[PDB]
Amino acid sequence: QANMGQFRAALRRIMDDDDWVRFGGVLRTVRVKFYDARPPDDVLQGLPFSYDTNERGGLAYATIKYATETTIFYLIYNVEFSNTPDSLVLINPTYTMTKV
Amino acid sequence: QRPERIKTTPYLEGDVLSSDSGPLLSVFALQEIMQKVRQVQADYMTATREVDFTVPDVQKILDDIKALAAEQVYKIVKVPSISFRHIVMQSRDRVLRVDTYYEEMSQVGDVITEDEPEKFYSTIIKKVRFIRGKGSFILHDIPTRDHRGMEVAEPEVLGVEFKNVLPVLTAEHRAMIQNALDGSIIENGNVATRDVDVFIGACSEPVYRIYNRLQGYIEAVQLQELRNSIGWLERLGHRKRITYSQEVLTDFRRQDTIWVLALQLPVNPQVVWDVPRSSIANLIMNIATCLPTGEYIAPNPRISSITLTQRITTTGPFAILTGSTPTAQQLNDVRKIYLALMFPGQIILDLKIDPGERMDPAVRMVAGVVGHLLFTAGGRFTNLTQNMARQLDIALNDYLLYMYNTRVQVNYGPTGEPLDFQIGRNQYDCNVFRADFATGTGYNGWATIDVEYREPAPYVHAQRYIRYCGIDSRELINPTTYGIGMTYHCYNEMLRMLVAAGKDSEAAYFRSMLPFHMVRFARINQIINEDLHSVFSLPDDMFNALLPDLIAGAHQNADPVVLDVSWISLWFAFNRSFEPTHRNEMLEVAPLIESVYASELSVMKVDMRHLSLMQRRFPDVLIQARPSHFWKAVLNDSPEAVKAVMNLSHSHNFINIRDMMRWVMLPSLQPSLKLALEEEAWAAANDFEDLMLTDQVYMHRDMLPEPRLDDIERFRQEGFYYTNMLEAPPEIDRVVQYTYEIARLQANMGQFRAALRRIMDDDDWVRFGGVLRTVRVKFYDARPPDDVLQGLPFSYDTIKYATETTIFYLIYNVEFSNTPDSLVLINPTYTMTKVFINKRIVERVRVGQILAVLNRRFVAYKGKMRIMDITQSLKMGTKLAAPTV
Repeated sequence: QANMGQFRAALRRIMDDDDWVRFGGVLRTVRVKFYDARPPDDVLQGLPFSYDTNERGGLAYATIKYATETTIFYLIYNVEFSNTPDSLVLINPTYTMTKV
Repeated sequence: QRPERIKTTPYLEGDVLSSDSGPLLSVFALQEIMQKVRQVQADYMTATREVDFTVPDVQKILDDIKALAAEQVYKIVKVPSISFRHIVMQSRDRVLRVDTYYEEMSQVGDVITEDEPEKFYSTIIKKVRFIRGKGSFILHDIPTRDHRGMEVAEPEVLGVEFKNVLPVLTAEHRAMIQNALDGSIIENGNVATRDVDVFIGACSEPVYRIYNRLQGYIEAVQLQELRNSIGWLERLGHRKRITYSQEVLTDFRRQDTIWVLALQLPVNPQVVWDVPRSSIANLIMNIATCLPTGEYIAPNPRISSITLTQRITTTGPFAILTGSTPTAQQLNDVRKIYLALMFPGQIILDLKIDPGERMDPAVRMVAGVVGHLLFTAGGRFTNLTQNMARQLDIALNDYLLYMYNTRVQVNYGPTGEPLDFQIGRNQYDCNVFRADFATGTGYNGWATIDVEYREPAPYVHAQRYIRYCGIDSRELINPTTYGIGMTYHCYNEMLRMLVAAGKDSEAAYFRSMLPFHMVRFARINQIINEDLHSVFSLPDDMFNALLPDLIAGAHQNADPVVLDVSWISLWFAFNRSFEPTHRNEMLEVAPLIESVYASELSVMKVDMRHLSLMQRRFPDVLIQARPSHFWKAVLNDSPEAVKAVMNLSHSHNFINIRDMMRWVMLPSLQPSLKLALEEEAWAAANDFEDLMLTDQVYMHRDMLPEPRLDDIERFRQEGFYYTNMLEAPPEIDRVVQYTYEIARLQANMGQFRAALRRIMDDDDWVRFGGVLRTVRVKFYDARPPDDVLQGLPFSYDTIKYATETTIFYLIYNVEFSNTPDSLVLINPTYTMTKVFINKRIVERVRVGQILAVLNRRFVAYKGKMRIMDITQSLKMGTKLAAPTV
């Protein structure tokens, strides 16, 4: 699919149909973390693959790598008495792209 | 990283003795090959031609071959070269247009003579190369301008020069020429997002031919051929088990790049193996470019002796031999032994005899015992001559019949041949150990299959798989038997015969040492079947035919190189194993080198084949010719790296006429861009008229004209001129035909001048045909000297038949002061020689048709495009994304 330039388009189309993607069948180590606030964007919006392109002598090369580590995060919501009833509602949602 | 080098027990672990590599071993082999013949010629009286046997630097030659791949045969220019010029007379509406290609062509090579065929061949080759070099070009970023909403090419890109004729014209002709210039619009020029510009220009036909062929080749070869080449490289790497990175190559091509490709990977191996007397060079090249880097490992010291208490130790039978170290000569002989082992039929061992050593007699016997189970003399290939086999059999007989213990009974046979007896209580027969090359009865390959066929190979010439003493390479990874069960027939028979002879300790030692021996041959088999597979390997036909020719003594064209060794070297090589550590440095670069070599050889071969017919076409010009003359002529204009590769063994002093004539006839070619361009240029050069040498030379007595000058401006306007150029030859009747032999015979009798004068007074024509002559072109505005006005096609020095001839164009000029009878003379002047050429060179053309040569179509890439050479990326380690069939 990367040869024909249809990798990212295929992934976007699959996401748009609300489907699930599995990358290979290699065993992966698991980490467990706990958070009390907004977690870093490396955990939520991170991706389990790497995709790069390069040019040499007029020829295009592509490199595709699969991640070997995954993480489990438990998020705890903390609120105070000064919060408006609809304070946590955002006009645009925040996305996470990892399930184990 | 690879599972066959994982060691789990200390049995296979030993100290490192030394190391060797491919670049060292190739030079060592060449030096030992040359020193032998030098010594033989020095020792005895020889009568031969003087030739010096030296050794070159192989690494430098390989680097030069690799650097040859970066050269380009084409040029990228903004405008094409000028191909038409004009000469302006006193006339106001007529000019003399001249095609510059013929004028530059007439002064390329040396004047053709009747006694130097090599210079003739060199001149022909130089002319063909000049045509090819001028023809091949690609246009890029031409200048254009705007006019009435159209794109108009500049006069600069047009191949016509007309600046010097503008002032002499009038208003009407200037307006017509301007209108013609403005009409050469760029086709499809009003649209954007283009890639080429198409216009109309002027060019000569021979250059146009190569231009069209180059454009067609550029359009034709594209991503498909690159995909095929990378797929073949992928298959070769799959055979060689080279590791691949996670980076891949896609087929994406940028909108502003144009690829070129001058080489292809599926090299026809035949072109490599048709070179006369090239076995040694091919073997040396294969060793240089394919051999890995490894080290020698001695067996574990505990196999011979073990300790039960500090003062109690087991003793081995060969404690004297194992407690010894080699010298330099013995190490060299061990390297020779391994080199002969790793190439089955191309290197053969022999025996070295010299009275300068004093060795223990037991060493010879132990060597004779070892050699039977170390070497191979089977029914399909051999590693040694018959003499060495006989000596080894004699040594084995001497070892068997010498007893340091209580004697056992022995029964002798009728004949007096060695090993012809029965020994021991159980009467073991020793006749099976005498050498017999028909079946290989006494050595390895006794009852085993050592050459098989498994799968089609990437190289079609070599398909065999070698299995020394029946060991497959997979036994190191997935064995099919226990440690005890590892054995084969010849070795077991050797053990049983040793036991029957009353020698038990030696049998125990060998039984302990067997697995190391088996692992060593497993590694040798893996090396020979994995890394040495290349073009320079011997084809199957020669490999099969090697042994019967040696048995029958018949002549063969692939004579093996024979080296000699010593007695202790057999034991020393038996007590070592070769274990590779690193792959060859140039393993992933070699196929490009082989492709370049094949392409250069094919270009040379096609040049020879085209030049071979010159004597048949023109017999009188090449009386004293041989194939060697054009052989040297072709070799003198070739890259030096290819010649260095072809002459590793100083072969060029030994090829005779028949060998090179045989090589030229062989129909094997390696297509490439350079070959296509050279073939197209040769096709354009078949007509000798385009090369500016001919044999249509005539002699006829003619008068320089004396026109009537009754109207000066009329005479100026008509544009009068004179030349010895013939627009049409006379009829076959009323001409006489002369020949080189007839002219020579008549000149040697003192009758040539009278015969020519008698012909001339009869107002006839004479042809001096059969001999090609160099032709030059000159222009004169005054009366030319008598050197060219009354020249002759022959010179007195006996006569010389091939003398150059000059076509001259004389332009008349008159003034207003000339009387109407101012050019007439009482005694007329004469001119003799004339030349006829069917081409069109110098023409009297009206000013309204100056731009009538614009009839060629030109396509030029735009300024936003780039042209790249991708031939350097064709490496073995590259893996493509979507595999091909």
